[PDB]
Amino acid sequence: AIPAFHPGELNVYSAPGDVADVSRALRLTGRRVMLVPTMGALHEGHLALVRAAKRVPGSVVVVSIFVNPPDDDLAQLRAEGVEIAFTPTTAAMYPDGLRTTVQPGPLAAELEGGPRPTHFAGVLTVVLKLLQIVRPDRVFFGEKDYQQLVLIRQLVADFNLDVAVVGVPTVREADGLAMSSRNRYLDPAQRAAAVALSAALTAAAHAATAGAQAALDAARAVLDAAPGVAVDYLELRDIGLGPMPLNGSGRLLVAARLGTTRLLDNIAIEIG
Amino acid sequence: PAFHPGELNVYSAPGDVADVSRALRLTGRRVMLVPTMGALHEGHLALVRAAKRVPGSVVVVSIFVNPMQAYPRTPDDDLAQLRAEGVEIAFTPTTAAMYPDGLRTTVQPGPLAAELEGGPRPTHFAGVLTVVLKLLQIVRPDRVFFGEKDYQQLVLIRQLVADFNLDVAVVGVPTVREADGLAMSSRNRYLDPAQRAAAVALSAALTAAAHAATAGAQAALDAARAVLDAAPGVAVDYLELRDIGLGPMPLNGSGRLLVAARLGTTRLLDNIAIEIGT
Ligand SMILES: COc1ccc2c(c1)cc(C(=O)NS(=O)(=O)c1ccc(C(C)(C)C)cc1)n2CC(=O)O
Ligand SMILES: COc1ccc2c(c1)cc(C(=O)NS(=O)(=O)c1ccc(C(C)(C)C)cc1)n2CC(=O)O
Repeated sequence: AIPAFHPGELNVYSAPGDVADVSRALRLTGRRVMLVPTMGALHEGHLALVRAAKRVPGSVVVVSIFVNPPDDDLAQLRAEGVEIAFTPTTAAMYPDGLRTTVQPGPLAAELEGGPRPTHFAGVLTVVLKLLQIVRPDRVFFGEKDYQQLVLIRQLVADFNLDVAVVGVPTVREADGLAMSSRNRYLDPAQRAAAVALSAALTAAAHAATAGAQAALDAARAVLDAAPGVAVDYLELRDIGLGPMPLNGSGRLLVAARLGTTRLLDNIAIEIG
Repeated sequence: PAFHPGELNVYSAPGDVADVSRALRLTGRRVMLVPTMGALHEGHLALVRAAKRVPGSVVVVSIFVNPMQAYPRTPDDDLAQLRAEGVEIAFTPTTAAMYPDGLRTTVQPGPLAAELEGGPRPTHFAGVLTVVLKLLQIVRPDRVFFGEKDYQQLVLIRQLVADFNLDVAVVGVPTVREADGLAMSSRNRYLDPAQRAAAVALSAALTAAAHAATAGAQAALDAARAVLDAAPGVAVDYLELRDIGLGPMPLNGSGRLLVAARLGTTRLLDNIAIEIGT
């Protein structure tokens, strides 16, 4: 007895079982199930994850809202033509507490996994679960938190998961600042200083025709031009986060403390 | 990829078996997984036979020696019995295909994996759960079949499925045992005449405790230990009485008795359902 699903309206489900049944029922009848996993507090970035998912012909869009340890968000999705919001409780995602989890590979130890050693294990575990519950054809992440997205690609390859992982370019303020829920915490000076991350990164990207060293130095110069910006790391890696090849396509990642607030950004880089 | 119905189809590439699996499924067939490490015996034939009796089922036996958790490797004998029981899919991946990037993303079992068999082998179950998961993801069966010999393993798998929300049913199958009670095992070939004989004491001891249990837990345990002690060259690694789910939950009326012993080199496991009272 398949749960009630009204096509073209916004259907909300809090029971995993329900969303799993609705979702399985929709695949069987043509629809391609797109998942956009969020933690609520939805901003334009999210919206651009949703929009991409709808571009896929015949798709139905699942947006989970789960706080991984408000009707305004439901309003945005309804106003976006989202047909499913999956809104489970913590006891429902975790009816037996933390038991079996995912152990990410060694890349979880670096970069962000320095300041936060266990964070990614948590991310990968909830992502596997959501992928299992919803079983989408495709799953949509912003490129902002880039390390996270790569580990997710590693989760999918490593466990032979059947989903396609789509990374959507990061949505930014007018001045380049990568969108983030933390942005509303920076006072004006900090907010104005924050502009340096993306400006460092864009500078690097364009400086890159002169090669690897000039990209890093361009970005480091820009970072240096800003007060109150404590850079935890600034690193050029290959697209999958191993060492940067002598020439080819890579990624440049930055992370920084503006007061209490930790900011991240990253960009694509071609060397030559 | 080709699928000849009513015969045995042997696929090497995960992709090959995932496509055929999915294809058969949409056309209404129900997919049954029997995960083996090969060297098939009468217990494996039971797993298959249970799988077969699920209506409109197609049966996939996987044969993979997962180097993450020495072993007898006998595919001709293995595949011969398979078409005899009328199995339609054998999945036989290479290590290359299963682990192209090596050990990377893995499964971390809960605390039950550090107990019992996990104490001296603390990365053993992570290996088991990892490859089981890979195998459920490759083949996407409706049900999956395990014998009950390796009981902790079964419970842990029930956990993998619950905690990761895998939509598959775990079917446990009663241990198939030799005429004298000895639990079927690939490790049995490794017992000489003296040891084969002594080995009967494991199943002997458990069935004695099943029956002494009317007198309580302490009597079931004492019974079972007495039989183990009266046995020549049987060194008991552990004998424990637990909840059926084996977990941080006390014993009440029903439970599970588990034993691990060594016959020289060869380590044996057995376990039994137990009712206290009853
Ligand atoms: C494509 O444009 C963007 C730009 C930034 C984005 C996003 C999209 C999406 C996010 C985001 O979802 N951040 S988050 O803290 O809500 C979040 C939500 C869900 C996860 C998991 C557990 C599903 C991986 C991680 C982070 N964020 C960062 C943020 O909103 O804090
Ligand atoms: C219902 O009858 C029985 C009785 C005993 C059984 C079995 C069935 C199955 C096994 C068994 O261990 N088979 S296995 O060694 O090939 C095997 C296969 C696959 C796993 C994984 C994939 C779950 C890790 C473990 C063991 N065994 C025990 C054994 O062969 O040692």
